[PDB]
Amino acid sequence: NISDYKVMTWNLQGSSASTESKWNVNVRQLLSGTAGVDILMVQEAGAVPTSAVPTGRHIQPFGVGIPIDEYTWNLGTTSRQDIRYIYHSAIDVGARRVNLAIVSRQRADNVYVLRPTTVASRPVIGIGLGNDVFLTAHALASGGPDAAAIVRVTINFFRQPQMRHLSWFLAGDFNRSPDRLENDLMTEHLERVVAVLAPTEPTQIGGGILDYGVIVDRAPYSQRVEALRNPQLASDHYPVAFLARSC
Amino acid sequence: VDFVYRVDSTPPDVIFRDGFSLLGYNRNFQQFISGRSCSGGSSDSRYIATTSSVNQTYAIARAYYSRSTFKGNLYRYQIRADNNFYSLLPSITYLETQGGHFNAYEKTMMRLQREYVSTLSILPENIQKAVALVYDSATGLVKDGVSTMNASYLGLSTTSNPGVIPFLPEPQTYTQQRIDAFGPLISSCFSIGSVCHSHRGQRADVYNMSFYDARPVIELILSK
Amino acid sequence: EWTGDNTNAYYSDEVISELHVGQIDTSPYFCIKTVKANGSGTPVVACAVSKQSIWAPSFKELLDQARYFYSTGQSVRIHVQKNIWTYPLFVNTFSANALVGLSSCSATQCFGPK
Amino acid sequence: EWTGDNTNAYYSDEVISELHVGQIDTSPYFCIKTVKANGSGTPVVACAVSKQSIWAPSFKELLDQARYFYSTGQSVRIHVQKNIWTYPLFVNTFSANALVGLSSCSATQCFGPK
Amino acid sequence: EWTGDNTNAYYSDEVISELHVGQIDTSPYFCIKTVKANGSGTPVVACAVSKQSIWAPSFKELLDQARYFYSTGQSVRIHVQKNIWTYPLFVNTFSANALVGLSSCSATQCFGPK
Amino acid sequence: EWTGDNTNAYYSDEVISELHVGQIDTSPYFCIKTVKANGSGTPVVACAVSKQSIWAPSFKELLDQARYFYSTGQSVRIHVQKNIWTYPLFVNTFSANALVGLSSCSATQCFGPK
Amino acid sequence: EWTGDNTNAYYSDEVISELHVGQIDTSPYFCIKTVKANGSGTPVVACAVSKQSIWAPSFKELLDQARYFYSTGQSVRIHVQKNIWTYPLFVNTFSANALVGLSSCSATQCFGPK
Repeated sequence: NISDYKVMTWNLQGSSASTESKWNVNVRQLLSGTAGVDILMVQEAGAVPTSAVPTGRHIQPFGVGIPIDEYTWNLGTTSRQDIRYIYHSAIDVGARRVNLAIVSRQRADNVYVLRPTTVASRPVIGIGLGNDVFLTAHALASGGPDAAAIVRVTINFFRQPQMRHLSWFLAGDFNRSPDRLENDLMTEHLERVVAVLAPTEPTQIGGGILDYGVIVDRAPYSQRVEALRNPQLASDHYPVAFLARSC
Repeated sequence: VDFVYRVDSTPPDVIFRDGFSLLGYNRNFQQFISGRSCSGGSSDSRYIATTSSVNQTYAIARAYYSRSTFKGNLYRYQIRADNNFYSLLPSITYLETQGGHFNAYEKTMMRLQREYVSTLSILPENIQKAVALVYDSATGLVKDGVSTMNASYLGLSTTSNPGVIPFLPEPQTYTQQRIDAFGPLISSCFSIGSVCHSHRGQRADVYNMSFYDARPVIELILSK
Repeated sequence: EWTGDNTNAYYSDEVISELHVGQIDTSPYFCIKTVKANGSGTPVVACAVSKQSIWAPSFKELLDQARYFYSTGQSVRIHVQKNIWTYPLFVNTFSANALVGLSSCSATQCFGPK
Repeated sequence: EWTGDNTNAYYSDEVISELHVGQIDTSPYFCIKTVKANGSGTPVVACAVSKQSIWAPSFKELLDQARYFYSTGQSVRIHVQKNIWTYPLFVNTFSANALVGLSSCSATQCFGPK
Repeated sequence: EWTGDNTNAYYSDEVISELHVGQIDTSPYFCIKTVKANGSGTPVVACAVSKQSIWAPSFKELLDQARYFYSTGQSVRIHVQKNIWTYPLFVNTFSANALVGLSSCSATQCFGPK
Repeated sequence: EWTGDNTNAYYSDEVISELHVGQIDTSPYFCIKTVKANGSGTPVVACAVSKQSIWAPSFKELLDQARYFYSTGQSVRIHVQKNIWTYPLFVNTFSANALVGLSSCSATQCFGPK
Repeated sequence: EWTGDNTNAYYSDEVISELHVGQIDTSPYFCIKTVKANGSGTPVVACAVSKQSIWAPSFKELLDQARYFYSTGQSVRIHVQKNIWTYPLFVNTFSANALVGLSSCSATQCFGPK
């Protein structure tokens, strides 16, 4: 189930000069230790950590086919290894620039890539661990016009008879307030299939609530997952945690 | 082991819908076997305790039914074990090579449990059936009542994981901590309260079991 | 003389909540305090003195059993004989009850005499 | 006399479910109530009286072992000798059975005489 | 000649923190060290010697009880009589205190004499 | 005589898997069953009878220690003297082996005689 | 004679790692092996024989306390008298040390004589 993991989304706002520092300092501390985040959704990551190693695993994703690179990234030392898995999408079509990444405490059984009907969009990428799927996305910066389509393509893919048993959770930068997304979905007649999980505070300095999560309502114990804003790091986007409430 | 069990006061029509949820994110293994991360302690364990023993489920039910403050109904849920279900011993063994120590109370305790732990929540797909546990107050006898098949169950080809629980925390060399137990030396993690009862539309109360420290009890029977 | 003599008194569904061990007149003794499992009624206090009264031969057995039920917090029926201890200082602190029996309890009944 | 004498009775796969300690005729005694682990049959009640019967020398050993199996709730085989205790009130409350042996059980068998 | 004699001293809300077992003058003995549960005051040290003092007959019972409270770590009241043991090295290592009683304590009171 | 006499036999890296307590010929007795920790070989059965054989004075200590190792389930070495018990039905049920020692074992060695 | 006699030897911050129970010359005995909690120094082996040496009266008490400390695995100070046991085979297997005391240890000190 989704609540079994410590999930988190963060928009790096990456650049050729800051990205490595952001991986090695900020991302490391969010992930480190057994209490560290298990699943991390990352946006604007044009590069993986320099110390990450290619696994050479050829990924055939569900949905559509873009090249997804798998990496191992040791957060421990030589005498004590803590290996995490990174799933990175960089180049899309001739337009390129996806810059999405998902970091996992374990190796994905399956990978997903879904393309929303808005052709200007970056794809949606995900990994499957057992009966759970974790996806990330990064809607366009013009008020997130494709955010609803991003949710819709996700909803429709997992509604397929073979896919209905899966719990899926989507988190990333929607570039649009949670209120409006619920209105968009309401207009799309999809507002009740999912539940939007957002922090109460803004996630971008400015600024509004752009970074949050969406959980399929048929996911068992989905109502336990709470969006909690994390202390700011080295971007203008606050990381947002999705944790199970105490019980 | 192919199948394990839990006991719950939550009806089949609800459990078959939701399955069993972890209390929290506390991975500490020693805090789980002593019951410190379960419903009597910090209540945040990242494991669910099951048992391979049908008789232990009778004992769990008897420990609730024998209390005059308890009024509910209990069911045994048969669960198909997969690779997220682990026995205690390989993790006890591993943690010991990492400087950990388990005293004779903890080891006597674990031996009596026939316990397998799930690292993830337990899905409706793993839950094959529910059998009612019926109590004859006159005799103390516990018998199987009505049995109900779960339609959503998938008879997959899985079995329990024979290896070591992953992501185990390292500590600690010495603890001397309280061992929460109930009934005839049953680990508190088998309490109905040791899975998260967040069931939508189903606001029913869980009977709060009391626990005793099993160390002194075990010391008494170990003495003489 | 039997624990189940009708001239004795008993209290059902009690939990041993406190335990004391000491010595009086060269004789080791212990006392227990039991309270109703639900929180109601008045606590029951009984004592056993090793070298005194007719219940002397069962001192050790009752001590081990009282100590045991105390650790588990188990529901018990406590059997006493009233008006046995006479020493004013002893009775004021505890009671005049001699512990003569202990029976485990289920929900409806207890495994002891009625 | 032996625990395994054929004139004795035994019950396999039982759980010691209740425990009682008291005194009768200057003698400390204890009683246990056992039930089939699987829920079958009728409960069995046995007692041991410290200074009475031929089984007197094993009173302590049986008490400790009964206490042990009572705590673990493990499945055991109980051996009894019928019609030993004679006091009518005592027999009505418990039974006339003298506890004569206790054996641990595995899944398939029990480690004791039949 | 009672645990509850006013000439004895007691310390409430204590936890048994240390345990020692040895032999002196052909006599087995044990000592305990207790401290206030909240961290206050100065530690209390008491001993019981098997073949010595007026509290000799309660040696076994006090030892079993000391071991019990030590294992549970629960709040207790410890009763002593001062200036009993005389060997300078023994007293220096431990104290001159004879253990004469132990009572379990709740939040507001302790189940023992004053 | 000694537990470690070369005329006795021992079995290393065993786990006490069963425990039985009873009485025979006015004498309390107990028996244990042990199996190799790794699952190999054939079970070992030994008994101790309270009032019989030269190993009689160690009856209580071995019983307490057997229960302990039985409870913890730790790897042990069991020391026996063969061909001691004579009652045919007793031997059929258990064995003729007298329990003469119990030693804790680590991975590489056991803390006892060879 | 006292556990804390300067002619005795002691070893601090030890953990009881092994336990053995057997019989020699009609006398039940036990031996323990202790190791430094941190892994340093040389293992210590001590034995107590029930009917032998001047420390004979404390056999039961030392056995019960050794069992206790063995179960908890807590850091202890073990007190011995050297060169007591004389049987060559016994000494090679264990040692000639007589167990004379056991003291619980905190981080900085141990609750026993030096």
